[PDB]
Amino acid sequence: STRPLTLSHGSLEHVLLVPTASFFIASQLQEQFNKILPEPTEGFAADDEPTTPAELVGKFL
Amino acid sequence: STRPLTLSHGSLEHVLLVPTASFFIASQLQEQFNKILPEPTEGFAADDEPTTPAELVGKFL
Repeated sequence: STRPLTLSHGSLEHVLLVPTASFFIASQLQEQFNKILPEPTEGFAADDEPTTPAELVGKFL
Repeated sequence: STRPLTLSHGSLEHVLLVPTASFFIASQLQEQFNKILPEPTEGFAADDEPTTPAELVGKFL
């Protein structure tokens, strides 16, 4: 019994498979994480932001 | 333990229920399929493209 969570920023995203036992924890991290990083701009050249989906998971971790 | 894949083109899409055991195969088909067909144009009258979600699954098959 899993549940999808989409860690996303601009035009790239990663689908995270979150167990439903602890989703109320992970979904509140999703909102708190998606506000500190600035506004997306084509090329994603801003060093605070990820350029690739691999970097976005890194920024979350 | 299933996983959503969205076969999509323009304004119509079908959600495909892919088992997670073989998703690395199916997700690479999704990228290779979504590049050979041309750019969407309202009415979807182009014969290379689908007009209906039924045709889009047909084009994939």
